[PDB]
Amino acid sequence: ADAKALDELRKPKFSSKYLIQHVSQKLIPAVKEWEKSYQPPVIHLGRVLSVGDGIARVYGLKSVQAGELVCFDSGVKGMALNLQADHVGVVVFGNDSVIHQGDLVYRTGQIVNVPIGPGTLGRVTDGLGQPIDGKGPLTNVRSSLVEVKAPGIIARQSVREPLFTGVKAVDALVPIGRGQRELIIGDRQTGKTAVAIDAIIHQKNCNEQVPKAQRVYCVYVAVGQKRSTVAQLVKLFTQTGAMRYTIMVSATASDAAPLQFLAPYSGCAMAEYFRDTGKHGLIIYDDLSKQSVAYRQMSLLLRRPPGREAFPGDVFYLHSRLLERAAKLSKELGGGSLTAFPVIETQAGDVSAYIATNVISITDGQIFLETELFYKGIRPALNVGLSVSRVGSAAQFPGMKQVAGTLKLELAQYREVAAFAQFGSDLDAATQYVLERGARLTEMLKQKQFAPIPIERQTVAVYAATKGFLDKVRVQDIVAAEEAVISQVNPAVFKILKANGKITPALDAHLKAELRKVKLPGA
Amino acid sequence: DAGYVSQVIGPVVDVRFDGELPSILSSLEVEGHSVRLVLEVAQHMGDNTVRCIAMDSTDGLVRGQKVVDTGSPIKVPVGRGTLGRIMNVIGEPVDEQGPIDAADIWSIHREAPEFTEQSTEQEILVTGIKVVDLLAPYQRGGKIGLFGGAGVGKTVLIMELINNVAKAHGGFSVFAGVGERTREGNDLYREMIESGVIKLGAERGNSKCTLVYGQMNEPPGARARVALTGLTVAEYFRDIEGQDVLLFVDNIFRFTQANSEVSALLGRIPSAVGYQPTLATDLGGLQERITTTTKGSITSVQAVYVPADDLTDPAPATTFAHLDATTVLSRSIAELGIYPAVDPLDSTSRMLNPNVIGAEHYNVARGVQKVLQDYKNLQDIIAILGMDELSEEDKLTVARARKIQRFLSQPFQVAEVFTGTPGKYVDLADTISGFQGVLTGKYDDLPEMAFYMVGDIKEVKEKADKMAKDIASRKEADNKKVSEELKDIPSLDKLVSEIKEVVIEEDDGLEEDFKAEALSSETVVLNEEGKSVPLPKKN
Ligand SMILES: Nc1ncnc2c1ncn2[C@@H]1O[C@H](COP(=O)(O)OP(=O)(O)OP(=O)(O)O)[C@@H](O)[C@H]1O
Ligand SMILES: Nc1ncnc2c1ncn2[C@@H]1O[C@H](COP(=O)(O)OP(=O)(O)O)[C@@H](O)[C@H]1O
Ligand SMILES: [Mg+2]
Ligand SMILES: [Mg+2]
Repeated sequence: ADAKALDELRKPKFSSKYLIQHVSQKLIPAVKEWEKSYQPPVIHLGRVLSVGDGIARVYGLKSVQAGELVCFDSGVKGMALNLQADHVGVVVFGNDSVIHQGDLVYRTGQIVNVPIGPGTLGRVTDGLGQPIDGKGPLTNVRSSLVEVKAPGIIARQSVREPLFTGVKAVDALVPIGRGQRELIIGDRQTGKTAVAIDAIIHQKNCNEQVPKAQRVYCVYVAVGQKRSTVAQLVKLFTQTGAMRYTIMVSATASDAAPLQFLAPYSGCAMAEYFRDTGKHGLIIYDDLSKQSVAYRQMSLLLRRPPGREAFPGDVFYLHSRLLERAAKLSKELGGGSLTAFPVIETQAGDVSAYIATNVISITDGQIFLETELFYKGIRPALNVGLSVSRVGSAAQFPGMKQVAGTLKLELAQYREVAAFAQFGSDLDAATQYVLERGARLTEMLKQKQFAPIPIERQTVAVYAATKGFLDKVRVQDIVAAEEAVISQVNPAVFKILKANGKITPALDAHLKAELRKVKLPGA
Repeated sequence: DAGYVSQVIGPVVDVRFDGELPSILSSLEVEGHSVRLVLEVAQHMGDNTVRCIAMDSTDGLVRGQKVVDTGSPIKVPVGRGTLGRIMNVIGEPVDEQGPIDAADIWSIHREAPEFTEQSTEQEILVTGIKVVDLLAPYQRGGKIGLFGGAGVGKTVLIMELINNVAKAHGGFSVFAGVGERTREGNDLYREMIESGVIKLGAERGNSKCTLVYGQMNEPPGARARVALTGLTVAEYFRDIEGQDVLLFVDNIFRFTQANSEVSALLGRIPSAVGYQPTLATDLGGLQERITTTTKGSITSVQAVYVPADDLTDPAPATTFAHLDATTVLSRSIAELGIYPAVDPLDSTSRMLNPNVIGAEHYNVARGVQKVLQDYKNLQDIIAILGMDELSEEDKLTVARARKIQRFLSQPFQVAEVFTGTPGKYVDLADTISGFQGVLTGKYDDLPEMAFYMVGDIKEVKEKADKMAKDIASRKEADNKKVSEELKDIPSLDKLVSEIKEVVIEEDDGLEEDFKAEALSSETVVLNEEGKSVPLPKKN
């Protein structure tokens, strides 16, 4: 049974020829009797052996590459994922109902690529690069691969520039950097899309104020969301004007599993154009836990062995090689940046899930949104004891850095006291005082939705709480007391604080002057 | 001569040879590929086919692509030419500074040092961290585990360990970045360019650190073998040069994680929670090479990421036995604001032995752990009763243990750029007496918060001075401070006039540098002869 006599059979040992000269002149008249049942043989083209659930097993296709775009004869595209010895496993970029057994598969010659450039700036796109907004094809745009390797050690530099988000809980406690990956994680309906959206709106508000090179081009990747939500987001971004700087990559729930798998890579490739051409990009991978689910389906139907919660083994590499493309390049590469905001939905606050722990270990910071802080009025529901950022200093406003340390410390003073709120002994009027300031700080940190704040009006508002100026009011009207503060302090303070970056010693003087000049309605 | 690619599934390539198969762990080159793709033979499939893991991405591989055998495992440059260089998993320079001029390229695969060449001496590696040097003291020539979840301070602690030990060590250090962020690898590289550990240009030979990097963007084959590359650089520095080596490995967990991502594609049915069946033996074959022989010495510091703060997860639980010292970092300690967030109880070392470090150091460490365990047992009844009835023996052991908890914290030199407070180096006899004083009761008159984020015991009794001066302020509030405009300050409108006005372009620069190529509306395919044709309109 071993290969040595099996190779000896290649040498002829027939010793008689009373069938060979009989059937060799009988074979070709027999085969010609069935030539309309024969399909033509295939070598460099392909032919579908089996199709089902979005996977085509393709016979032939001798010279395909791994990860290569293929195109079926019915027009629907594909992607040669696992190249096995007798067939190619092709995932279908679309509905696989137009694929039959025996359909011809054509190799396109290209690894999968999307159109990148300034022409995508303003369009609503699918996960493969085609525009779905009904405004014609993509013009002033060029094709680029979706599997670019992330820039290495010598290509990067240290993250210094802020990229404020307009959410003062974020910009005060979890300060983002301009090339930093920050994970927004929480349960369902806890305000993660709200934080990413307010970040995009604040980049629209800041892009009409900075000189042409600190301008931030947002890219929103909607993975697995329904199409009504994406249309509502396009209506929001057009009615506020944020669509002039925003690209939207939309692989919805009706799309195929490889389209939702590939849409964060399409959005990252569209956002890497601004990173590589010296501009600054912002990429939001909304529902990265749905891209992992689409990848799980795509790999389970390719009959790869499942792992934790039936995910692939390489589902860490899926998000690591995606998120590591968010970098801040060196000056010889342009100095451009790309900052990622991946979103993970947890189940009942279980942070110890597989995809959640993987993306926590990948990204720099964390933004935790608890559903018990959400229903206590704290909006955004930032879990201040769990939301971490790697940069801390040297990535936020220098004015905010002087003020938010006394916020970070005193919220920690508030949290270690409030676990003794069943008795109320009010020890030496000190444990009473620190909660009576921390409740003011948590009520200060609340804000509305789709209304981001400039950073100067945030660091004035935390200046009015880390100092005095609000100890005279109840905790029920600080969301109106800070409106009284920003509305009645003279707006020439904000211009000086924006142009300086920190509070000059002539500016904290005038700021302490004008925070008693205002009439706050807190009684 | 050569073999051909038979099957590509993910990062695992099956290569078929016609006679003279390569050995297991041999290196195979793929030619015709765009980048240099190195495959390492994992197993023999059986019908003249080997199964391999790739060191770079397998996107682009064709079934039938020519794969040539090297006849040897992955060989990397080792020696003095690698000092101050950044290497790949396969030994290429990725610092973009010429080639690596090092002689005697070594295989990354060898067996462990055998039993007779094992050193038994135990000298304390003083680090300057008064929770490390007191409770779980490190051993020079020993293996150190930095456990802890995501965000608790493993990389900051290993940065401070580099900045304390590796600058005043004399011998060479090796950093092995195994599956971590490329940003912090660039941060380490920059911070050792400035501090003089790495030098560039003609004075390259005066460097004391070799970087080997296998970060998170790499495929799981390149993260599974980069620890062997850093380890064989350290093994050349230990065996041949005879030196005493430092081997900092950031996240040795990613070694087991990278071996887990390929093990289902290697044909192995999964083990417990989702790791490979070969978890303990792969970790043992890696870690037993990191030893102190009779030839030289390797002092290894290893960060171990525990998944979701679970110490019972099998990938750190396997790591626990291979270590001399163990510095478990806890999230609940960092939630108190205490940094470094070392668990004072759960951290363990072989040096905590009265026959090794002395019966003063050992007894004061056991006393600190005793009073901290007593306070941890009292933390239940404090939250139900209120710490008012405990009759001055359990009310004193709360205050003493709280002063000890604040006194275990320490400002780091590498943490000045996100805390502001300057870093402190606290020596061993200088922390034993400082903890013995707060243990015996020499510092009950001091305030409790005065112990927080200081250095020696000659800093808590100065923070008490500054705290009692600063509460001696905030006393009077009539006038004469900055807010009255008469001192030196202009009007609010005149400070506006000091602003330089910036330009605004409103065209964003998107029409002058872009090569706007044309993309076809129709789709373009390749026919049987390889020629480029449009898609044939017949479904
Ligand atoms: N700052 C805020 N103030 C008031 N309401 C808010 C705020 N942020 C979010 N919300 C409300 O919370 C709800 C959930 O918001 P959002 O869609 O951002 O959460 P989500 O986690 O993305 O939800 P899903 O998990 O369904 O995608 C929304 O209806 C929104 O109105
Ligand atoms: N010694 C320290 N002092 C102050 N903050 C620290 C210290 N160590 C860690 N941190 C905080 O923890 C964050 C993450 O620490 P890091 O070293 O990245 O841990 P890990 O590598 O385990 O994620 C840092 O951004 C820093 O703010
Ligand atoms: Mg959402
Ligand atoms: Mg780390």
